[PDB]
Amino acid sequence: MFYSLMRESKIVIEYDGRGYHFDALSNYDASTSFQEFKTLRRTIHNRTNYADSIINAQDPSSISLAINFSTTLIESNFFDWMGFTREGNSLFLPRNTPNIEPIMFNMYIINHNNSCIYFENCYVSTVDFSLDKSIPILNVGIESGKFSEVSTFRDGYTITQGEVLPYSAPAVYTNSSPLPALISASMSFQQQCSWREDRNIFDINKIYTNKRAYVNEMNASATLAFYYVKRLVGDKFLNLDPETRTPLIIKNKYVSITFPLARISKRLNFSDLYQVEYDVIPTADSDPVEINFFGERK
Amino acid sequence: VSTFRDGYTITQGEVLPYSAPAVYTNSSPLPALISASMSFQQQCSWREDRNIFDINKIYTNKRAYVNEMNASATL
Amino acid sequence: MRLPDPYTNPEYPGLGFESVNLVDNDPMIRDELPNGKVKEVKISAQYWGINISYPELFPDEYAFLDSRLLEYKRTGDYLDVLLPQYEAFRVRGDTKSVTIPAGQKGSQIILNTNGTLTGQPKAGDLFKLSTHPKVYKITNFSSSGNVWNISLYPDLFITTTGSEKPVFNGILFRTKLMNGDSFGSTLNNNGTYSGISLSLRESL
Amino acid sequence: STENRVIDLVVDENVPYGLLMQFMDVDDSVYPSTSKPVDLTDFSLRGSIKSSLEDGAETVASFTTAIVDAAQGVASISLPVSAVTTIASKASKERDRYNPRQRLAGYYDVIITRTAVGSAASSFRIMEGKVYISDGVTQ
Amino acid sequence: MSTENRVIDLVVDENVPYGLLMQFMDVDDSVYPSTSKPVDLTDFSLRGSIKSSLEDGAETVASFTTAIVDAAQGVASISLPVSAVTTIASKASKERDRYNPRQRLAGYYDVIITRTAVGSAASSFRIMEGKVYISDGVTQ
Amino acid sequence: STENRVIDLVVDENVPYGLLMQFMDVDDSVYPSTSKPVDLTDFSLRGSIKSSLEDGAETVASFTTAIVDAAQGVASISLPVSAVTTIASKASKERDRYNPRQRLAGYYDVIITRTAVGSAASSFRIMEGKVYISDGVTQ
Amino acid sequence: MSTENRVIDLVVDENVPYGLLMQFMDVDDSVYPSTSKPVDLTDFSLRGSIKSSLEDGAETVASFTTAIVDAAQGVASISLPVSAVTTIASKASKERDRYNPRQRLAGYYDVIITRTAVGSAASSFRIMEGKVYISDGVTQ
Amino acid sequence: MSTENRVIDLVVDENVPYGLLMQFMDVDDSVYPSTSKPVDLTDFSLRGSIKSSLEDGAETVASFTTAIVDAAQGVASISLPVSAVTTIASKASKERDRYNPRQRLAGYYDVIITRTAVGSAASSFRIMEGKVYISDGVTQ
Repeated sequence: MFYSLMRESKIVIEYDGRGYHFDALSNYDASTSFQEFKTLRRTIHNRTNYADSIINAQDPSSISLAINFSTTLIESNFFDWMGFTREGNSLFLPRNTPNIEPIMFNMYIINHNNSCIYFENCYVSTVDFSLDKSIPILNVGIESGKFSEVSTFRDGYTITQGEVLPYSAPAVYTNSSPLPALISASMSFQQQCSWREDRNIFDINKIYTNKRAYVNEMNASATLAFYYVKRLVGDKFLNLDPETRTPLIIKNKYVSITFPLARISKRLNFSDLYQVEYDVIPTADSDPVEINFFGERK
Repeated sequence: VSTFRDGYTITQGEVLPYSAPAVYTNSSPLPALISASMSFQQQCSWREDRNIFDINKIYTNKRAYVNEMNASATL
Repeated sequence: MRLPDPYTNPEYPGLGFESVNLVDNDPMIRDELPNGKVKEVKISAQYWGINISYPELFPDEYAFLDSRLLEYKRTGDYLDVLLPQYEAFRVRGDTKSVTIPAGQKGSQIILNTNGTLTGQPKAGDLFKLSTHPKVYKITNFSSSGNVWNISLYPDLFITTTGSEKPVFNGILFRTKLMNGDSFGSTLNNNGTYSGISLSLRESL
Repeated sequence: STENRVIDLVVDENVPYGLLMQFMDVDDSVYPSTSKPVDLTDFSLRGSIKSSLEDGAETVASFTTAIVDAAQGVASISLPVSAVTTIASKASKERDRYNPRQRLAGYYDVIITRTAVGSAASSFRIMEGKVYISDGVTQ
Repeated sequence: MSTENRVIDLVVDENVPYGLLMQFMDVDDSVYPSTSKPVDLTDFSLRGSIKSSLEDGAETVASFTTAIVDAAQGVASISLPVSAVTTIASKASKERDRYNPRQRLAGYYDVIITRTAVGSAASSFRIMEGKVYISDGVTQ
Repeated sequence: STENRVIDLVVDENVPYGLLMQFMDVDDSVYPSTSKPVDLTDFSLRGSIKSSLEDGAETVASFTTAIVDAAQGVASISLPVSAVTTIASKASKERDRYNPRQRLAGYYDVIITRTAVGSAASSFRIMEGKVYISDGVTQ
Repeated sequence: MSTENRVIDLVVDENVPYGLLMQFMDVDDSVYPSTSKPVDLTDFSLRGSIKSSLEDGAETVASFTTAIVDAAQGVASISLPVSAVTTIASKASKERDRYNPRQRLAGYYDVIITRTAVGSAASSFRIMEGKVYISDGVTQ
Repeated sequence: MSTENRVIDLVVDENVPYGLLMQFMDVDDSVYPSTSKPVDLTDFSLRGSIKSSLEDGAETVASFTTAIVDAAQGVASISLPVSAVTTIASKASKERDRYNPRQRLAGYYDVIITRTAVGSAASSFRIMEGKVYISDGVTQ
């Protein structure tokens, strides 16, 4: 019979009636499960041994995708779907969350012989990538409400990811002054939604699937790792004091995350070679956080 | 203890040869088995009855009651 | 009438006591004398109180249970219950040929089995007379051949008339509900009635 | 639930065989599933035991259908001890893995049928599987 | 917004007539809840064929007999007689599969519902598709 | 028969063997422990022991069957001491390294039968398995 | 529990007359817990023996001198004298138990009870079996 | 149901008399709690011997002197004089053990309590067993 290989698969995200086949996929992980109500009615009459278990709900699925950067920048739609406002090829973090509910979309995981798993009512809840000395890759995390098995599906023949972008060394700046001795710049963006369970007595003897959710908060964060370097005795630029507001940018040849004003906290580790670690979050009144997506030649 | 009980006669014989497992529904085989794990439990609980008459003495649990029995399997 | 339970209706295993509280209720005129002596006078009648707690009840089981309870509330009769922990059939035989000599009042009782019963009722078991619906509790036992001497915790409510027959098995408490005035049942989204409990109370 | 038509029959050597089918109609709309039995009118069962599924396979034996107690739905399928001997004669010499007494004798299936109860020949297969002969010792 | 399931795989039983009936229902999502009315099958005909392969030039194993049961309730039945089942059984692939020797692949099938009239547009519609399998039987 | 209910009999050497059954049908749907002893009137069980599980095997012994209590449901399967001695003589000598008392003698089955006027053959197999001999020294 | 129930081991102590006290009792558990009555052992004779090996040709190293101390109450006693113990110790294997060096293997044993009586119920049962071990001593 | 502890290892002190006393107590478990009454040691004698090895033909190092202290309280004392302690010390193994050069293995010992009379059965009973060690002393 037909076995199902992960390497022989195709992941298509269905949004607005168009299929976004996300090629250049390094690895994805997903699971499906059901919720049970298992009670044991041991009584003084009969100290029974057999439980009363009924399947009544579908446990929400947690799908994680690892997607390489591409020249056609389809992967920026994950920021677009997660709530960021768009102007050109740059994504803004809005001052306030636009809507109460996230942007919902369906997703297919295609396989050979018309086999498919249909995740519905999905939303992008996490996107983080590490700019480092290895090839950058953004791990997106989406949560589903209802999963199903379907025969025919949506396959993104045209909308697809192009060639992976060549590696380019990261560099973090303050205005235009470079920060020396970078190790690993990791950026994190989240849409911490929550499922609104509305399982009621009208759903008795039926399988319940989560359908609606609301956004608790959105945020942009970055953890920067440096080597503890000082150029002067009693230096003022490079030290361990906190910085309430400072313009920061984690720049690459193909992407640049901008914090117009940042709150930096420093942490020193007395390891083999001393390392300082930053904790960059935008300030209260900071302008929207920028995320530029340069395909080629900026 | 110094002397004990040693089961000269009541003993386990030779180990049974390996044989591949198979799970059925009525008589229809279920294809592509990997690992069938069975679990059985008697989830008893100790009834601690340490009282003031056991002061200056070492107490040892003696009695217990069965909370539940069950049979389970993960395929 | 009979309170439904897995013995009468085995098709409903959800019925059946998750926990039963058999309380002793003997009102007494207790007085604490200034000299340290405590004097208590028994005047009001004693009555067993039964607190029954039910496990998760499915809709059909609760439908049967509350149908029976509402029939109770309608026809107004008494509601008999059978505690299962006291259902250890420790006395075989038929008790019709057992005579209890008349003119007996108080805790002690003398009954002649005439060589019919097999099995000894140990202390702590229940006891009930055929005519009166009161339920006693054996506290001590002593037999000399066929004659049995039984001591009961509550004094015999009625003096034996020479025809009352012992009932060592299938003893039912003639109780009345005490939660009737405000008795609500909650239905969960899981589909079960949770926290169903009864506060019964023996009448007479 | 789903489908469980596939069940294997283990018939005994030197002993006549008889199976008792309590036909039933369970419906799970109400939580205590309805125990309504089907009513056996204008019903006939046919079953043959044929070695292998390939076309032209020789007919090892044929089941003998009995319809009794039509009101409550039960029915019986059986075959005489002579049929048992004929089955055991043609059974393969290779024995089953789980039981060293059974030997594969062939395949089978019984087919219910309505004959013009509403001017329709509504015949469908009831069950199926493999027939296993269990070697006896008494005779 | 959800997906359809046009691909359906049928399993027939050898020596037994096969009967499948389809109901077409009109649907809508509005302020009032989902209103469903059966589609009136007038001038609606079906036609289905089975071949052993998708590629052009495939041998036609058999063809399905089409009928309309109830126009008012929008029910159409697509089935084949027992002789057609035997014909398909003869032409099926001889390759068996372990864990269930009964099933064998018979080929691919399609169903088109069409409405042909002078005033009606020449419109066809492939309602389903998939593969046809056979559950080999020993009786008969 | 009962393929899942195979039980191996153990017969002691130098000791007459005795095994008793109880045919007692149950129906616990009304209430648990509702069991009625089956009437065994005009029932006659019989069995045999053979060295190998195939045709042409040499018979080892035949159980001396009986019906201890008619209408009470207590049947008995047994054989005298001389038959046990014959079994011990015929039994194999491949003694186990950790069960040096048990040797395999053969395979056994017994069939219950109805011989009622106004009825037909009702043979049915109720026991199945192997006969193990336990060695003895006290004679 | 085919044979696991009626098997126990005996360790006769060297230079001491070995006597084992048995108490038959008819325990009823299926009908109701905690109900037991003695077996009326009148006409219930006992006999046992010991042999070095289980082969057909084996040496009768000893034999228990069984006796029914109480006809009722189901009390019996199997015992062997000092000479039999000495014979067993002399005719025992020289290989010592590692977990208890004083014990060495002597042989196998069985016990049969024969309830011969006027009633035609002359049944026999093997109520005991196992291995016989000798525990060495120095007090002589 | 619990186990006994017949195996007891004794440690004597060189140049010092060794005295061990045993009390035999009747016990029972009944409705009333454990009732213990001392066993009356009448016609009860003890006898113990020590050899350097378990195997037959072992050299007898010494023998214990036996006495009964109180029959009513069921107390019997088993001991040896200082000269016997010296005799055993001379015959002990010369192999020392580090972390405690004092102790040396002397041999194995057994104790049998017996009751011999015309009306009494010829019954012996090995009450204990084990090994005898010596704590070498320098004084005397």
